[PDB]
Amino acid sequence: AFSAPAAYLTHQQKVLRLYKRALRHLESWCVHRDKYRYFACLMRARFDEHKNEKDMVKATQLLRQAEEEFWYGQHPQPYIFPESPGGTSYERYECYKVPEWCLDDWHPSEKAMYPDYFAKREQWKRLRRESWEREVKQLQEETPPGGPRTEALPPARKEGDLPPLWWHIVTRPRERPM
Amino acid sequence: SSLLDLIWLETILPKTTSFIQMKMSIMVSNQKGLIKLYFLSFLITIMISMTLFN
Amino acid sequence: IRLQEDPDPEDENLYEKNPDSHGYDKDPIVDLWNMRVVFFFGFSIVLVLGSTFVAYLPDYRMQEWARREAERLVKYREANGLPLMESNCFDPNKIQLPE
Amino acid sequence: SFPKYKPSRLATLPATLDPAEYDISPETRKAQAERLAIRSRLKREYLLQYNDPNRLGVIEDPALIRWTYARSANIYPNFRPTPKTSLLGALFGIGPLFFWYYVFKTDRDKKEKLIQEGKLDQTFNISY
Amino acid sequence: DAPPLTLEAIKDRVLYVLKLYDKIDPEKLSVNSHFMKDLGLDSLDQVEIIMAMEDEFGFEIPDIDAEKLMCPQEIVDYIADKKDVYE
Amino acid sequence: HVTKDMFPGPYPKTPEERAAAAKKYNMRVEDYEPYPDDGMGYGDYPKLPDRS
Amino acid sequence: MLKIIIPTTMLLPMTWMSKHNMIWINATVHSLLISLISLSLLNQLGENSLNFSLTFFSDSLSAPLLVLTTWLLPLMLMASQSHLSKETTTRKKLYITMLILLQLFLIMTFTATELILFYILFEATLVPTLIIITRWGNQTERLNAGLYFLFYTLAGSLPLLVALVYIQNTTGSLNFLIIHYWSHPLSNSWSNIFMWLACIMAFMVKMPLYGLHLWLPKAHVEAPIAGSMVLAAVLLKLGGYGMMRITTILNPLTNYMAYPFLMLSMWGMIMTSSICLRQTDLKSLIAYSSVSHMALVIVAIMIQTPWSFMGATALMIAHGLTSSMLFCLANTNYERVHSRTMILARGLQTLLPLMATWWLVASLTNLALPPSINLIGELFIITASFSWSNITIILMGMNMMITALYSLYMLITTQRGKYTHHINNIKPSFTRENALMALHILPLLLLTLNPKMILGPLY
Amino acid sequence: PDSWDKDVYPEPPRRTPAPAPQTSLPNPVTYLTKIFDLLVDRPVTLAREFIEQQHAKNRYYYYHREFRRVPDITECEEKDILCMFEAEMQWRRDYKVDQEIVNIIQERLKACQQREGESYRQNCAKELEQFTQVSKAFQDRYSDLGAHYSARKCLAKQKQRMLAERKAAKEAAA
Amino acid sequence: KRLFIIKPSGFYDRRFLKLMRFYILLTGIPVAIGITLVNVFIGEAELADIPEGYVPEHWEYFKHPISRW
Ligand SMILES: CCCCCCCCCCCCCCCCCC(=O)OC[C@H](COP(=O)([O-])OCC(O)COP(=O)([O-])OC[C@@H](COC(=O)CCCCCCCCCCCCCCCCC)OC(=O)CCCCCCCCCCCCCCCCC)OC(=O)CCCCCCCCCCCCCCCCC
Ligand SMILES: *P(=O)(O)OCC(C)(C)[C@H](O)C(=O)NCCC(=O)NCCSC(=O)CCCCCCCCCCCCC
Repeated sequence: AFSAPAAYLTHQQKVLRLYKRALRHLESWCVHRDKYRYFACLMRARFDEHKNEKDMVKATQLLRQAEEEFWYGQHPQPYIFPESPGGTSYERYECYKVPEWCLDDWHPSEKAMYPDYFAKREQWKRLRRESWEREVKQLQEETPPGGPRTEALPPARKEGDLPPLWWHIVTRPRERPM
Repeated sequence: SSLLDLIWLETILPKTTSFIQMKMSIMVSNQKGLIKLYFLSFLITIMISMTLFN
Repeated sequence: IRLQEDPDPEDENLYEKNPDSHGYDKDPIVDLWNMRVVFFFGFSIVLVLGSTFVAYLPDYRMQEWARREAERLVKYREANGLPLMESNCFDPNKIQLPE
Repeated sequence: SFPKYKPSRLATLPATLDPAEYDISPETRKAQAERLAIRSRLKREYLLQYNDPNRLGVIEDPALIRWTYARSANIYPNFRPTPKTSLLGALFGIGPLFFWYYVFKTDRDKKEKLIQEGKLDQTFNISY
Repeated sequence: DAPPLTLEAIKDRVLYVLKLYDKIDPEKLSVNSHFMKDLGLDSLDQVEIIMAMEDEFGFEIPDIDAEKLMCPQEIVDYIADKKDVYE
Repeated sequence: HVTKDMFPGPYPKTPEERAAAAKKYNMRVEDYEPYPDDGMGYGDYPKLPDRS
Repeated sequence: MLKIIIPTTMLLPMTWMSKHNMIWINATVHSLLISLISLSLLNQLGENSLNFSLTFFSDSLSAPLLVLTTWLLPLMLMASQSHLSKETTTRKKLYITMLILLQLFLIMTFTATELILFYILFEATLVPTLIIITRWGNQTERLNAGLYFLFYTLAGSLPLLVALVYIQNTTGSLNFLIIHYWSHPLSNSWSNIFMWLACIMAFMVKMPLYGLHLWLPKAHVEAPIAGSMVLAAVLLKLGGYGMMRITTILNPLTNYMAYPFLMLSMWGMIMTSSICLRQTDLKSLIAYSSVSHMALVIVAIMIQTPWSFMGATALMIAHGLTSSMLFCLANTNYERVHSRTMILARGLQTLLPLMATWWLVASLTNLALPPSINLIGELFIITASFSWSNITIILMGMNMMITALYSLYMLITTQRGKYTHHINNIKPSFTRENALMALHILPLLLLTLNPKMILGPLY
Repeated sequence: PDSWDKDVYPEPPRRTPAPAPQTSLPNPVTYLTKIFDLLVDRPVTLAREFIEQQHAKNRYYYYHREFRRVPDITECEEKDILCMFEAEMQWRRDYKVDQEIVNIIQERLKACQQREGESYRQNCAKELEQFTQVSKAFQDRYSDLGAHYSARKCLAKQKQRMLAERKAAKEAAA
Repeated sequence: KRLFIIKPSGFYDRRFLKLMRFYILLTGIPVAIGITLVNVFIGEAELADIPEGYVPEHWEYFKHPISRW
């Protein structure tokens, strides 16, 4: 989520993702902890058996066969963490997330109900306004002439600068806002 | 939405009528302003009125 | 450019000048009085008074009159053994059928 | 071996089972790089507009505008009367009408015949 | 409902799990020990460590981000940032 | 801010038109593919994979 | 009726003589007073109508429509004052004048006692609506929408004029009372078939009937908010009122000539609900919902039973109120984000709670939710259609299911979900907008409380 | 009660069995009934007595409007608008009265079914016959007139029914 | 530790609800009081036969005092 994706997944990344998915589905099948440990050790034994192979064509064929075997043998109802996309508690608090631009439309009386918070909010707003020009200058200086080849962003190269395009990342609503 | 409302109900009643009216308007107004031509037209009209009306 | 055209103006926010604005007018006094007259007349007068007026409109549809007439007719007819509802609306004596 | 999985339109083929996912030409890698570059350029433009502090309002989306325009206002200029469109329009527009007409006409004819022959149970039918 | 997490608590829990890992020597394990450069693990071991941390803290770490966590301090920072822990 | 040149148009019949359409929709020329010209009104709008 | 007609003709000079900043206040106050005065027409007799004079009369069918029009004028004033802040004083006064002229023509149309005066007035309602649309519309398609609306209505209604003058020459009078008492059966001949076609087709185009309705999406989408409110709330009810008036002299030919229109209405109700299921524009969704409800009203009038007329009247009133409220809500959303795309703005429930409540209430009334007058009318029409035939229940059930589907789809898409991140110009809802929604919704619930006032003469 | 007429709205005499307890246990229903009478019945009765005393000080009356009979559509000449208007109004009033008669009979039927309870199929056969006869007559009168019903349409329907009956009688006698 | 809760402005919605309640109750309460007083003191009429030779009015043909008025 926080990391910019690459153009493709390498063979190592593909096999590692397959390994993790197979272990998760095996844990779904093997409910008990000792049984899961036994069969996870067996699965890692298989992976270590095929770990050393110089023929990339044969390695790719083995990966394809392993993927087909996993798809046949997957759990129809695998365990999903509650906050994971398939989970039962996914996106439950998205209705409680309110942004700071919505915060600044308050009535003067509502603002006066929280005197100390809004002084620091004004300080943050001034800090944001005093850095945008330097951020855009840095962004346009370091980009290739053709255009951005990836979604990764540069850090602050100077002592007094902030990383470009930081406002919404920094001020995103909390995971349990209300 | 697409096949009926936006295409065929448009084609039948409102679009065909507009197309026919535009074609007839072009045909009627496409005149070169030649007195010889429309006076020959007057002569044909006179002959038709004399013969076909009794 | 093909014209000497004004740029598209920025959207104007009523809450910026008048934080306690009712959204009727830019002028605070006219805005407040527009809110007051709309609320008073519409809600109070129209809703409450028209609703009670319609509630207590006189029974000109003759619903209760029809019920009382029906009660009298039912009492008279079932007291004398006559059918409760006559099978004919009009009199066959006064109706003349063709030959 | 294991039974194969047959993809359908409502149950698509998973990426890990796609045969083309394991046969990567060098041109496929540069195509993926170009796709990533396009996505990165669009993301950069959107993020600049999004994080601009002086911006108030909606970041207009040309893709969304194109989609809405193509869905409604761009259909008729690109429509041509073909045999396929003519048959489909005639069917989907007229066939249901005559079908329902036949159904309702037959039902009402049967009901009227029963009424005329006087063997339809209409007792207590006061409201109509 | 649940008591809030803290940076010290997260660090203690991740070091607890790592010391319970058999392939890692508890004595030479520090918060800055690299899993592959100076602990001698590999990709599968790192995947298993990430899965153990997920089971410990009850939330899933996506594969795109999990591959880059090569340090207990990096794991602590990732968990704190995702859970919005600042103290 | 969108110009008249950024709107969907007729079905592209030449490689120059197809390249222009692909550029318009922020797509690669190789990845751009219109609906078949059956007179259903799709035009030059790209045909994307039927996934969700 | 002069006690209501003259105050409108006095609204005109008051608006044109008022100050530059008092036009809205004066117009709203006096429109509300006129509505309160017009509330007195609901006291009707059970035997016959209220015959004020030789020219105007009021009936149990005319009274609710007049009250609806008089109540609708101030709401249009509020919405117009919302969207015309930067207009010049003369143009604001012209807009108010157009609205007042439309209201005056509608009142006279509903109270007219002759078919020819009714025709003249209901054709006179075209000019203010056309001017409003083609002058204060926002997008380019307003000109095309105005042309479509005008020519559909006129091509429908000119044969009605010819048939009306022919009927007057044949029978001696176009007075509604006389044509009701002196009615004679319409024999099955080609001439009678074409006279029936002229009258019914004029009012069907006004309804609109399925297949003759494209002008409705074109106009309602491209009209300003006041035009959208008046077009759906009242101007669609002229066709129903006319059909309920003229069907006295069209019997027994209506028994044989109603089949194509019934089939069109039912199938087009299904089709327009399905179209609502896949609309990328909110105003278009509301417009097609209006088309479906009016198709149901057409079915009721065509089956022509005492239970169908009451349902038709109740459904007309309920649909007017509901469609007006929905258009107002969509207009507030549009003024927030300056676009009509449905998926552009989301999370409006977590950004604007009271507006989410108004949306929920409006969508609940849009679908037939008991004991609302919407459900009362729909249920009466369904019962009458069931007595007519036993597959109409299948069609009505399909329509109800799809109606609930698209109403809740609109509600969920607009209000629920997560807010759009880049839309940060959504200011809190105004007291004016909240009052507009409240004044839209409260009369509907009060009419639910007292339902005999909108069930028409057949009650 | 004297608010309505016992002949128009009959109720069979009420036979309530006497209580015959067979146990020494106290009756919670009796105790709660006594509590309800003490706490609610007496206050509401006192309030109603006060209200009715207030009413008796300003006693005024309202009357039942009486309509005389007028010549009907059978006597009205063709296209005589005044006589047709009078006859149509009288016919509409009679139609309303007949609707209310049917309503009264339906109320009788519902009340009898509820009162008899588990033995309604046998003890309500008397009110079912009256409802059947009234519904038959009402249907023969105003069964299929339509939305634009009128005294002329009802008269035409009656003429058609009379002609059909005459034809059937002639065929039977032949 | 208490954390600030970011919420949309509810002041305007509360103000509208308060104003609507105040203006509905401004005339609703007097109307309810008047109806209650009328019903308690000026009760409904009692049905009676028309005296011979007497011609009543329509309001005398109606029952409730407010409807008669
Ligand atoms: C902002 C968001 C919300 C917006 C909402 C939308 C906007 C709304 C705008 C306004 C719309 C207004 C529409 C028009 C309304 C006009 C009024 C109307 O139609 O009145 C009709 C009618 C009034 O009767 P009427 O036709 O005028 O006269 C007939 C009789 O002659 C009368 O009988 P009577 O003469 O024998 O005596 C009755 C008399 C006197 O009654 C008594 O004396 C009763 C005494 C009871 C206790 C007695 C025992 C306890 C005694 C304790 C002490 C004992 C010792 C001392 C005794 C005294 C000293 C010796 O009381 C009355 O007359 C008062 C009735 C109520 C008047 C309501 C006026 C409403 C005006 C419209 C505006 C409203 C705005 C809202 C604010 C309202 C104010 C807060 O009925 C009612 O008002 C409703 C009464 C309901 C009673 C309970 C019924 C059963 C409830 C349960 C059913 C099953 C469960 C259902 C669910 C739960 C319930 C929902
Ligand atoms: P680190 O960088 O050390 O990772 C080492 C890797 C794997 C990257 C190697 O360097 C490498 O690439 N080696 C050669 C390629 C290779 O390993 N090919 C074979 C790998 S797939 C395979 O052999 C194992 C699959 C067997 C198990 C499949 C699981 C399917 C069953 C799941 C069922 C679901 C419920 C149990």
